[PDB]
Amino acid sequence: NSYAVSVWKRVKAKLEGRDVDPNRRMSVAEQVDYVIKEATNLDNLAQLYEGWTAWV
Amino acid sequence: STLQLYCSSALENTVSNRLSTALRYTMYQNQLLEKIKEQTVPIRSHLMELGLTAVQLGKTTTAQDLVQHFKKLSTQGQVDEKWGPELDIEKTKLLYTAGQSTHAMEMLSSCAISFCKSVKAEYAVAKSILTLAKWIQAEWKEIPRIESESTVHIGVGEPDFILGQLYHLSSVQAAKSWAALASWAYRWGRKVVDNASQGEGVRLLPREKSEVQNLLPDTITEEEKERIYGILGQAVEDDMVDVIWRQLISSCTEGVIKVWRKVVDRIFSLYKLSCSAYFTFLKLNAGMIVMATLRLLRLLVKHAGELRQYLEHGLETTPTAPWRGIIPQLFSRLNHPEVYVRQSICNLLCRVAQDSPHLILYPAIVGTISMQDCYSKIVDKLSSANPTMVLQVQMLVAELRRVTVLWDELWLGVLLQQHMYVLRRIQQLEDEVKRVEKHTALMKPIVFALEHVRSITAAEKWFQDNYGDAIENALEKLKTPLSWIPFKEIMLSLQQRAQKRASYILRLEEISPWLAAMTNTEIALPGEVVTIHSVGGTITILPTKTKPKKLLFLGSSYPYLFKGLEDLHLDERIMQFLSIVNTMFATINRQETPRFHARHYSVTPLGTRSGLIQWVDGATPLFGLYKRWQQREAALQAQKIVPRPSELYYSKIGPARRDWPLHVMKAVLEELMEATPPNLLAKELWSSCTTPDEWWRV
Amino acid sequence: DEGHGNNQLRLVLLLQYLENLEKLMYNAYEGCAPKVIRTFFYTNRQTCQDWLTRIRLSIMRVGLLAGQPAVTVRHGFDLLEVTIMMVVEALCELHCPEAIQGIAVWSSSIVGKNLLWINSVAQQAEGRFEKASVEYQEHLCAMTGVDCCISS
Repeated sequence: NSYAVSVWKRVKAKLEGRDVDPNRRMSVAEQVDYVIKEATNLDNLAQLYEGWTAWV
Repeated sequence: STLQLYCSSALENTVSNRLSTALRYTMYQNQLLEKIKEQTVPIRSHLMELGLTAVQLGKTTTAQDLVQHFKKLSTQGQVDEKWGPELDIEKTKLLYTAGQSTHAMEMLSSCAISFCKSVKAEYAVAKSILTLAKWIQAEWKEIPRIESESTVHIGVGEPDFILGQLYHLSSVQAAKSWAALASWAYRWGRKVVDNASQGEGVRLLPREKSEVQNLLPDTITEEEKERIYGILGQAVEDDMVDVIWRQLISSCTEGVIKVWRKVVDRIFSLYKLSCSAYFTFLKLNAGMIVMATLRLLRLLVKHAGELRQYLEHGLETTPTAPWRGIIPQLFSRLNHPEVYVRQSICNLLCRVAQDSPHLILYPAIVGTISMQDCYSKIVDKLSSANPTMVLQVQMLVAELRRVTVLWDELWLGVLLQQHMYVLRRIQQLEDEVKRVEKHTALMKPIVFALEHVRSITAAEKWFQDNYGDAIENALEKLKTPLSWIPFKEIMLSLQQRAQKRASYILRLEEISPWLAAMTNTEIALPGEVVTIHSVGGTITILPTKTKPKKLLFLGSSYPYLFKGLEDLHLDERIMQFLSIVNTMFATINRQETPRFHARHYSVTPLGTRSGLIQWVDGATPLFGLYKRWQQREAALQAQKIVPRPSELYYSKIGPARRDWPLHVMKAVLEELMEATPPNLLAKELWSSCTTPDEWWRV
Repeated sequence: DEGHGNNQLRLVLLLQYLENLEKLMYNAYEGCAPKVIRTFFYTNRQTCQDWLTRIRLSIMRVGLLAGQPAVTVRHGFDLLEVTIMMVVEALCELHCPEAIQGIAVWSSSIVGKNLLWINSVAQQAEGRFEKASVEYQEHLCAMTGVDCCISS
């Protein structure tokens, strides 16, 4: 049952803003900007499966 | 917006009031106050409307223009006004206390807790804010009886007494003033119990009592006795752990007094959570509510013996009541390791089902199919009255389980797992023949599965045994006594039947004809918070993917779908989480023109590896429009699909394993984006708007 | 140009009495070849009183100070030659005392600042003089409006 806890802790860290760095309380704006950059970088958008169709 | 929503109304209101040559003096003041409490946030207009008005709200709104600029003077004014309304005016005292607690959330000056001793210390300091706070907290005696005299908060370590006293005094007299108190009390009792399990705790009066009890012999040993009692009460059959250590050193009469003292040292330690639960129940009775429900559930499951006298007494006796359509997690806690918890959960579920039973749509009928000791009592309790609506849903669940998967194709799917098993068996048989029951009895699991498929298959309900089972009795000709080449017979007798068409699916006249026969049924609410009138129209095999089954209901129109071999339970938890999130936005979903709302997905689990969810509301997929654009481009090129969606990537990735591009996929991505127009969905929503103004809102 | 193809978008977004996020988008979208948008949308974001002094500040140093006598700027925040955006700063005349307040100061400041330049025009002063709060001057000023008054 050590798996559900691994997801609960991840969710608590994402809400606590400790997703990227568990020692820095990233502000809401900083976390949003980081998530947008990571979700919009051509590098990350290129290593995705073909079914995802990141090009479209 | 002030102009010209209120500034244009107050403009003529002032004129209508200036001609005194009826009742145009109270509505004018209300308009001026509403213009003052904005916030956010014209300061000059707020001051002008305050001067104009200068409905007692006009005395509390002025305290907010100061908070916007002068925190100290604003808090002073708010605390001075809070002492004013000693008369029976409840709607203002609670609001003032709430507005002052938020401002008092600092933690910046550090004077409330720093002056905590000033409560009873011959106080003579320091600021008007502290004096007014003390004078208002001392008025609590003039009116959830008590929070903490000396030990509950500071005796064992807790937050500032100021916040607790304010949240408690804000109870006068009736709405949301209990949430701010209960949540705070519980959030701090959690840390108190944590530090207790890590540390310990004891009071002076009970420790002196214990010391004077075990006399004469010695109080030195009484020191360790009280320390161990506190440590145990903090860390917490648990009561027996106290006597375990008490009888170790002393080993001695007083056996009952020891526990009586241990049930008191751990009494004020859990009094925080007790008051939290009391305030939560009071707020539920008077009226986020889901947060309070989850908090109470976690407090009961974590520890129910202390204080059971509150939980067991307030939960069953008018909990909210009820909150069945808020927290369906009560079932997850029904299988608790301790007694006295499920006994109350069963009564709570019975009460929630007695009124608005549609909220619990298949709450236990599905659970009983696969905790059961309580699910059985919950079904009959929630199904005794009006058994028609419960028998109908039971037969519907039975038909849904029958239509799942069906396993008529699962036999071939499970037999196809012999890519190398049958080959290895044939190799071993050939080796044994070269040497010359081991090889014949090597596929015992496959034989067991082929026997189970027939044991479960028996008498288009007549077609499953005349079309799927038409050759099932012969498909095991060689597989039963024994290469094993006679294995594709059943694999194709059912696969070819489905492959004959694209949307291969039968109407309600299928294995579950009751649907087509159920021309009228009571309200069932198939995963919603009332239209299950008679029956849906038809079903489909969903040729898109594998393997749903869409089916309307034509309730008093509502499509759904099945999912065989899929645990639709985590999906239900995620949908509940999304609902809770959306409820968290309702406080801010007020223009808020683009209302914050995460689209839901009504999922109803019908057992392990199953589930009945609504297919979709009106929503066109994005891949649909992408394929439409690809088809349009292909047509324009031909007149000068495929695409395909997957082969299109490999078509432009060849001229670059896994592989390491690396450093090459970022180029194919650009080459694809440079071709696919980025306005496929933009123009889709643009043309799909009947007007240019509706386009903006969309 | 972009300067003219952005003030119209900002004014449109303001007309909706909402969508200040859409204007902050352009404020962060200025990478395509200004800071004026950061305050042009601040009327609905925070308030109309605020975002008014911000526009005045953004009008410098292309001109004079343009500040008014009483603005409470101390605590009021605890809550290139364009030739077009200058007049486009008339949004002040909507965030200015236009919302009930003393408007004469802003009109006088605009006149004094236009005395040093050209192509700067304010709004109708007759429509604003209805703030007399007295039927006498209210009627004396309303009789000059474009519409034809009545006689009871």
